[PDB]
Amino acid sequence: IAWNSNNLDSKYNYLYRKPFERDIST
Amino acid sequence: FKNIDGYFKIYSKHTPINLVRDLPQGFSALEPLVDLPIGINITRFQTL
Repeated sequence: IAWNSNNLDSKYNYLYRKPFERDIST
Repeated sequence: FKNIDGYFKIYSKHTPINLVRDLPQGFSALEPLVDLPIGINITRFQTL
């Protein structure tokens, strides 16, 4: 499920670089 | 202990033995006691 959050989140604090894996290190 | 698609699975079985040497010859089974959606991308371990 996905919806447009421009009026809720847009204002530079949403970063991005096995299934269901989270890789937090940098 | 298994760790597949983030779901980490723990089976076990607690059973009376009378031997001091090593694993006794016979048969018994281990029933799942816990799954955890850990999602950790794992390699190794260590006992306490």
